[PDB]
Amino acid sequence: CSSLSIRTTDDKSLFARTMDFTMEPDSKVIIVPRNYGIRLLEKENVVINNSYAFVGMGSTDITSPVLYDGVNEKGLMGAMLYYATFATYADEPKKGTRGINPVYVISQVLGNCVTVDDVIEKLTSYTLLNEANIILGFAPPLHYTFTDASGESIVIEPDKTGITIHRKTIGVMTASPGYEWHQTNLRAYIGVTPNPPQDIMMGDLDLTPFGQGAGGLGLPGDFTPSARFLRVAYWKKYTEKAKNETEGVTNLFHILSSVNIPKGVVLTNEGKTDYTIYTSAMCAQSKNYYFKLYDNSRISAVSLMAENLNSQDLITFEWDRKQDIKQLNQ
Amino acid sequence: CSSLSIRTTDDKSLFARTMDFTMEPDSKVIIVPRNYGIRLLEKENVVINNSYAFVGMGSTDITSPVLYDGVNEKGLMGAMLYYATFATYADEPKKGTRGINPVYVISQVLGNCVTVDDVIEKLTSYTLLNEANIILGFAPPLHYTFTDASGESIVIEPDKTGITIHRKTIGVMTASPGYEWHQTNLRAYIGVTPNPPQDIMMGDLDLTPFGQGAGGLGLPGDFTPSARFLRVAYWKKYTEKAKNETEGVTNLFHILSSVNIPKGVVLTNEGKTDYTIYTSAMCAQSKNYYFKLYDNSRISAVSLMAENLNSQDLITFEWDRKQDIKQLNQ
Amino acid sequence: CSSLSIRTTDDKSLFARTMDFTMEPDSKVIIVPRNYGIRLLEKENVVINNSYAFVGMGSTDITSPVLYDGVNEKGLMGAMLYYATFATYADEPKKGTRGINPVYVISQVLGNCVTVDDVIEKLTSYTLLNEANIILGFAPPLHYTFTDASGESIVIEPDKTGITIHRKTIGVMTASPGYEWHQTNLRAYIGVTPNPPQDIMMGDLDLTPFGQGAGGLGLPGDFTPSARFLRVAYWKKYTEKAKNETEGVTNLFHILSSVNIPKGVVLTNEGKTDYTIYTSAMCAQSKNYYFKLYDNSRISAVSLMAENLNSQDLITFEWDRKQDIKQLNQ
Amino acid sequence: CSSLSIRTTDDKSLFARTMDFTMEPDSKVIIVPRNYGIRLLEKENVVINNSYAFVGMGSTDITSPVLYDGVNEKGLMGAMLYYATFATYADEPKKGTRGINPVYVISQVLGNCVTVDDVIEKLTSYTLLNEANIILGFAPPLHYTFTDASGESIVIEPDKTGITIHRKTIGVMTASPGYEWHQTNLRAYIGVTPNPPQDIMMGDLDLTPFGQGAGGLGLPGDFTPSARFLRVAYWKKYTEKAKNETEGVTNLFHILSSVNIPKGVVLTNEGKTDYTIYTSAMCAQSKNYYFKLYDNSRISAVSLMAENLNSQDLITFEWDRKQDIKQLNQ
Ligand SMILES: [Cl-]
Ligand SMILES: [Cl-]
Ligand SMILES: [Cl-]
Ligand SMILES: [Cl-]
Repeated sequence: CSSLSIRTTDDKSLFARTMDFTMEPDSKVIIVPRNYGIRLLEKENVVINNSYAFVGMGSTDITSPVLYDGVNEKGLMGAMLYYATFATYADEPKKGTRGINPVYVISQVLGNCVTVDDVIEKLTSYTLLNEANIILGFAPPLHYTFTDASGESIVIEPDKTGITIHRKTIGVMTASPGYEWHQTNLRAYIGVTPNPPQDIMMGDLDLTPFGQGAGGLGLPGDFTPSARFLRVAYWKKYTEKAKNETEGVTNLFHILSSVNIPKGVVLTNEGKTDYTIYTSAMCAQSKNYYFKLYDNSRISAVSLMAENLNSQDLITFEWDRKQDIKQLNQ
Repeated sequence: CSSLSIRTTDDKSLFARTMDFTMEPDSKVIIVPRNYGIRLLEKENVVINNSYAFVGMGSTDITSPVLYDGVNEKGLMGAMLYYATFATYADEPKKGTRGINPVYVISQVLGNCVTVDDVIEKLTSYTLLNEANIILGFAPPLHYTFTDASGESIVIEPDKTGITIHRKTIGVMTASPGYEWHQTNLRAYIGVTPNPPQDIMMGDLDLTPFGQGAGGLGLPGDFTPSARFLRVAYWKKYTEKAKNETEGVTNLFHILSSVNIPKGVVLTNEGKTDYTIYTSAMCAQSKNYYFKLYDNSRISAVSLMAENLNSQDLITFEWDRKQDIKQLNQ
Repeated sequence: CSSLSIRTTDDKSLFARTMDFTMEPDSKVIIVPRNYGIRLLEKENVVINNSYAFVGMGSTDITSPVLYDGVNEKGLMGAMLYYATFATYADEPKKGTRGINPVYVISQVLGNCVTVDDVIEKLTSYTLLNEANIILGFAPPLHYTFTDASGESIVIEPDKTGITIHRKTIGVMTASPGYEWHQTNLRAYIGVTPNPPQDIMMGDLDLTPFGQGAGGLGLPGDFTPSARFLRVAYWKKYTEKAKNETEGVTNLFHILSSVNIPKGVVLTNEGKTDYTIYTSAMCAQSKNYYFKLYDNSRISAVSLMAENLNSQDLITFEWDRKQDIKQLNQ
Repeated sequence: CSSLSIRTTDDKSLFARTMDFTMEPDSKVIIVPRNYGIRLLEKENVVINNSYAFVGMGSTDITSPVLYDGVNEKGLMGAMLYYATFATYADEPKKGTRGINPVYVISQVLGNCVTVDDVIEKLTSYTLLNEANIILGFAPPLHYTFTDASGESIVIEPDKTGITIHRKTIGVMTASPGYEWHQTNLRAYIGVTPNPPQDIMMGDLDLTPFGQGAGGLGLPGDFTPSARFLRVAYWKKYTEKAKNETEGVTNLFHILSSVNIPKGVVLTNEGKTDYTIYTSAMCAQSKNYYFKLYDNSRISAVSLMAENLNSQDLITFEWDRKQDIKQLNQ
């Protein structure tokens, strides 16, 4: 997975992510209303009544809704992404905390926090535990990003030493290694720019670029988390600023096209195809959630505030996996 | 620009391209009917009557329709793409030939040819001339690709030495240098694969990848024509085969996502933004033409055979530059 | 600069480094005998008596010899290397420590320590201070590597948070960033191997490498400290094991050939050439010190033990900057 | 193998090469005197009298001396390097030519040519034949480079279409593909320079290089022939001009250190180590021949003109594989 946030010229914060994985568990757009109640652990029936309604992509396959990303009615945005070989969870909670299953972190935070500081305060009351789930069969190795209405972003990483918080980050996150490593890695690529290099001579030979784009020489094109981070970060820096919410969604999806993974192009060590199942964006000020799918390029949108946020039940929207082609003539 | 063709499992041939440029002159989908007539040179009133109707993207700003790419009623597909520093044209026709403006080549070929052999045979009675056009102010440096209904592809390059023809190619083309150079460059990257490298040790340190995608190590991520050719070619090789026409369009657009250029990421030496204006695909068997735009992710389609192919006038369809977002609620 | 250690199959440990800089202050091979004495600070009179004799490259331009690298009579080896933007020193010593000038660290450690644990204990007794020196005009930003006769290596980095010690490392060190960063970066390159990739097809086209060496695709060739680290580490991994001390020296100099910088190839932002001034190797068991220079490919050697270890003066050997070409005929 | 020529400030031309191979057939420095005579073919009796004496590295294991590279008494320099998958030889000579074994081309040309013009005229008189030899057991795939005393260089490549000649080249040659391919590939890397990139911001984060060297971002560091060509060419361009013959040798060897392959680092698909067996340089004006070996960094020199050029027998000099270490103690 890959993710970033941007700010528009009309003072709106937007966040977007690709979800890259090897299977499509039954996933849909889920609106969780206020006071629905969300479990902390799947093997215990302790429930936190959530203050806030929120909308995002997720699964209803276990006891409480598992949100992969989303935005709440107070403009807080966030996502869980993979963090293989780095994520570390405890067997028992630390003194003064309750255990939480890593897959309920987004649902719990979007249900209960407004600012990135709220999020940091909230997570001190919990210890992530090594609790499995039936969709995957194991606890996935995860890390977490949040962006609030102000545009401030944070990264939360369950490292071997404990929870590592990174404040006021560049608003880009992919997978392993840790955020500091990628932030440092950025420095090796500062020569990657939009501008062409000057012509040179070798002897009596004039040498000029083949066409355009030679300013990017040195940027990698593979789909490793470190390469994905570089592409999302550099193209976030150089893509034109979005003037409004629509341009924000459009631009986010253009930046993420450089990390969109076709089926077959990346295989796991077991030969499973790891691909971009969907791409989503969300806006803190409007509380609109947008998505497109591997099989459908047409962006769909769900407005959180359009619904009865005191509903008794979840409100869900199913994926349309048919390429939604506008016929201009028969 | 970047382009490729694929074959589906149900025996269809499709071809697609991105159009990368610094300005958007009035462009639209054009159907040219049979017996419309296409000029050879913009300054002379000699026309060739076209045997075949065709559809594609182009301009109606000069005397005859200028098609950037398209498919004809007999399944022939093709496109003109940039070829800077290589394209060479003459001031006067070679003896035995007529001159032709480089921008009229796709129109003439789609109007009169069925097979890739037909195209090769057809281009021998013409010399490309350095005639300007009002759309750009100069003759753009171009080379040409064609794929016929059988899936065979050719590249035609106006080199300093004369027209260079490559037959039965890999069905990928971007910009400069010439096709043999890119086909040779492929060999340097055969280690770019979907599969992860094996873990190693250094002393007592075990070293494993950060996540997935490390089989791609070495593939460049910049937008030079050589890097674009590599990415299209390798992702064409490893993306899952399309089962049908709709999977074809979807897969073509996923492979081209890797060479989709966001505005601001590539600047020319004049400071102009070079970005992916549209992405199109077309199918030899159905004669359907499909496109999406920088500002509009939803794919539209025009069927050539749905129209009156003996119509007197061009039939056109205008771009919809609004992001066509499906609203799932209210 | 770049550095590594290796172990031979006859149980010897060797260490080598390049010295890359923009000018050559008066440098030479220095033997410091036992009980000679070394200052901790230029501005204070305290002289620490050294228990052990040592040899290495260094300067005699300040009060006590400054060794850039070397080996002592107990087989402890070490070197100081650049650490730009990371090294940070204090104005005053911490409670219960003595201040030390960064450039006197190698002289103090070689003079008084045998194992890497000894080095770690010795350093707790000191605080590195921001004291300048006359050779450069400022306190240079440095980090340190040591390798004892057992072949265990450590890295000591004066970070913003305090002294960071890395134990039992891979025995490679260049410049910034920190050792943990580079050791993590190794993981992105585990696909760099001696073995060629298998042939592939694209359609009917068979693709095979140009020659040999394609297993290394992905490895960077520039002279940045991260690129230098990767090349030293991967080439350390795959270069044939040395069977004796002479092969050990030979192999070290071959591995470092991949990070040997010709004059003019790397300029600072003032346009000064940063080049490899010398390359040195040393062996814990023999106490031999070997070196070649930019202008002289012939390796020269100095034996520590051959000299009077109780000498009452330094013993120095001057550089021969003339290419030492053996004339095979008149 | 890798090769280049340079011109000194004092107007001397020098040429150098590495020899990279998987085995070391008995090789030495050979002076071939005038009128010694060189076979064209092993299976036919004709010996061609050589007008000129020459010196270089080679083999005496077959009928006539086989020189791998060398310089003649009129200042012509040249070498044969590998050209896998591209070299194409005939079964019979073309009408009007004599057949020649590919391994005898250097001896015949050095024995009889002065200028690159002469070399071209000479090669038009031959057809390279698919004749084997008892050193390898097969006709090795080869291509050839020559530099005359004026400093003009040519490349001669036995392609499938016939001999291809490239005149006044940049004075760099490695292995496959053909010279025009590599010369075009140089254009993709014109952004590889000695100078650092400017610092950038990302949000509030200031990004600066780790150290020095970041102008080189993009240059590959693997040992394939295309990567070796880029490193030799770019470092020939930016390495300071050699002021005299001795600096010329030193600089050539520094440039070639970037393509010096340690044993173990490159294996063939038959698991053989391909490594740099020797590195040689030669000077057209002095007719001095210089070399170092994998196991001995000290350069030896042979002067052609010092010998009796009308001697009846070869004059040879054996390799000294012992690392020739200057012992400084006394
Ligand atoms: Cl281009
Ligand atoms: Cl990943
Ligand atoms: Cl090779
Ligand atoms: Cl550095």
